Amino acid sequence: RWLNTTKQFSKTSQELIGNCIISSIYETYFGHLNERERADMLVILKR
Amino acid sequence: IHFDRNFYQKMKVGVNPRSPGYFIDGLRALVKLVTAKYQDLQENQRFVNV
Repeated sequence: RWLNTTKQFSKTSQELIGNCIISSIYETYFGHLNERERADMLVILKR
Repeated sequence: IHFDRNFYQKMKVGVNPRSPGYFIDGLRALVKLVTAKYQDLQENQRFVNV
């Protein structure tokens, strides 16, 4: 069970570096965007 | 860079008022987030090992 958690943890580690980008972008750019515009940005970033 | 260019296309800012301000600030904030996340991750792995 512990081993399964560790494998998930490694995946989580990889995922977190990628996610920090998204978080930093909302902080810097999203504050003045409308909700639909935030959605389109999120898409065009995600891609 | 690509996101910043796309953003200034979508925002409709046509000619020259597009300072690198958002670029610099988001870049600086990304150091803070990544460092904090890494420290938390190290601690959690250490805790699970313990």
